[PDB]
Amino acid sequence: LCFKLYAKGKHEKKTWFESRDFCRALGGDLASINNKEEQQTIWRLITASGSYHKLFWLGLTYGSPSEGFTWSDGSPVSYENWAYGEPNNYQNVEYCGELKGDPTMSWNDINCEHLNNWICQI
Ligand SMILES: C[C@@H]1O[C@@H](O[C@H]2[C@H](O[C@H]3[C@H](O)[C@@H](O)[C@H](O)O[C@@H]3CO)O[C@H](CO)[C@H](O)[C@@H]2O)[C@@H](O)[C@H](O)[C@@H]1O
Ligand SMILES: [Ca+2]
Repeated sequence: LCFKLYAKGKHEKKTWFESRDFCRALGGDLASINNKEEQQTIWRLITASGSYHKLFWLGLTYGSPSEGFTWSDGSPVSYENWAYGEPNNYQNVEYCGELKGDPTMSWNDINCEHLNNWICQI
């Protein structure tokens, strides 16, 4: 699968659901990061575009209380790269996952209605 970053204009950020719909409209989905190689591919996409210091929706979304986080594309949640302290379900309203697009490439749970950049896979 090919990844593509979407860091558009200031008023062009999207909720998690809007981002998922955008990627699905192109025949793909929000990006799942299944291992370190895929993480590196995305990090180099960030360096290549110069789209530094941005946050991006990934395909992380909460399932049932039993299962916790899942990937929107159905991939297993094998690899995890949560930032320290995450996921923390801050104020009980955080059911989607974002990537901090810095060298650590760490993940944070955040409210799904937050407006973010996003990363698709096709
Ligand atoms: C939502 C939060 O995101 C990260 O923490 C950031 C922090 O979130 C604030 C948020 O701006 C505010 O609306 C809420 O009421 O309190 C949160 C906790 O301080 O904001 C600071 C900037 O002030 C940084 O951007 C933090 O990264 C994440 O670390 C948390 O787990 C949580 O998902
Ligand atoms: Ca959080």
